[PDB]
Amino acid sequence: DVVMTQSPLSLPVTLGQPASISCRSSQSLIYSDGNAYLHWFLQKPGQSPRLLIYKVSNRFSGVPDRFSGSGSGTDFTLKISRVEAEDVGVYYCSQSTHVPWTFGQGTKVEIKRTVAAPSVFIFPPSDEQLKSGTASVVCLLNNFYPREAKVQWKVDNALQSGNSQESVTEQDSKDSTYSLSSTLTLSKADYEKHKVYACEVTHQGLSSPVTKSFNRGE
Amino acid sequence: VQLVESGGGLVQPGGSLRLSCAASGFTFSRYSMSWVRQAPGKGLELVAQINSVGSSTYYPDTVKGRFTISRDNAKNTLYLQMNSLRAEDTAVYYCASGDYWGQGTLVTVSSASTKGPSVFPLAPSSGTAALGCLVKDYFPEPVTVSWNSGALTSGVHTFPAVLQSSGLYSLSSVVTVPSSSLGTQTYICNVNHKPSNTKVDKKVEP
Amino acid sequence: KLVFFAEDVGS
Repeated sequence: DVVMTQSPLSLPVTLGQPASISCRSSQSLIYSDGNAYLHWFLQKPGQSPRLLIYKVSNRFSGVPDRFSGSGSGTDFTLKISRVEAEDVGVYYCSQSTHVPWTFGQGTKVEIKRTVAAPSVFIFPPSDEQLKSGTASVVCLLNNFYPREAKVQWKVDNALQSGNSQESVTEQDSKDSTYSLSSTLTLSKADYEKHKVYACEVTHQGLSSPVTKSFNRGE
Repeated sequence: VQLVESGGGLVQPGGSLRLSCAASGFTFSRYSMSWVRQAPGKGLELVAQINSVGSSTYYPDTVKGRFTISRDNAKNTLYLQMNSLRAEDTAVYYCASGDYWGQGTLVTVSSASTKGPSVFPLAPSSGTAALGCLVKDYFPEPVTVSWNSGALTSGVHTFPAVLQSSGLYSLSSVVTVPSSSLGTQTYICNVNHKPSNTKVDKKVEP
Repeated sequence: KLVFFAEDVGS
């Protein structure tokens, strides 16, 4: 089976700078008609993969001039002239010379941008949710860079573990920032037994950790 | 050129599904076709590959003997008969002519029932103001969340669904608005859960 | 529309 080797698997790159994605083929891709059936695809989040380059160097309809493809035999490369904010997604190399049609592991392209401190917000559970016997305490970390950020839940200064789940949005196509949400899940009885509810935030963009808290009861 | 998939959805483990694709704009009979899958946060994995007429067929050893790719060159349609479904078959299934990829139909293999979510407001407190909604305890994916019937798109962040230990999904959708705007402007999010036929519009007020 | 797969070149 024709195995496509991609490098790097993660591609952080500054705006307007060029990028190169490597692809090795386990064997020859030259077909009897003279064309080597090696393509490049781009898949942005929540959408279907789109063909960029088709036969080693040809670009597809609507695909910009900044994308370019090179290589012969086993070694291949996909080069970008200038990295735009809209280029964030997973790039795939593919072979259609032999059956089956195979793919590479995929290269995630990231925008390397200026450090941005997150906007921290704490939301107390709704009164309606407390009726059903459950309380959800949400923490919002808005528009930050890099993606790496630590969230700690504190209930009357006692550190929480195993009772919170976090969710991170994909890199933005306009400002290239990240957004994080952590949700602390407690039963009504466990929730009503405590006063102080806080979320401690540690990020590179913050000189000191940011703590946002509320008291249950107002 | 278009590729519209159907027949996808929630299915019981060990069950069967049959995916259909309506291929348009390019002389379907002339080319090979395929079915490529993608599990949550994973790469591209080919499921089945058929030739122009339908005399050659390939399936990898993950689906071989359980899946069947077929085509009607007169109706301009592609089929995939999936049988003996396993939780490892849970993925988004695309129909691809290579150069073109359809929207993809989501297949879920689970014994868990269809459940509609609970929509809770994330009320604003104390010139940027943050508010939102918590979309909790639903199965299966997806849900869709819009603000003020699509009018409010600026500064909206809808978070990926996280599976809870209870086996149900949950997510939050947030929006940043000026504090000035609050007193005047009414904030309502439109939550849609097509799998369970649930529609909820929640007013988020301070 | 292109002859994406090499098996379709002979068609």
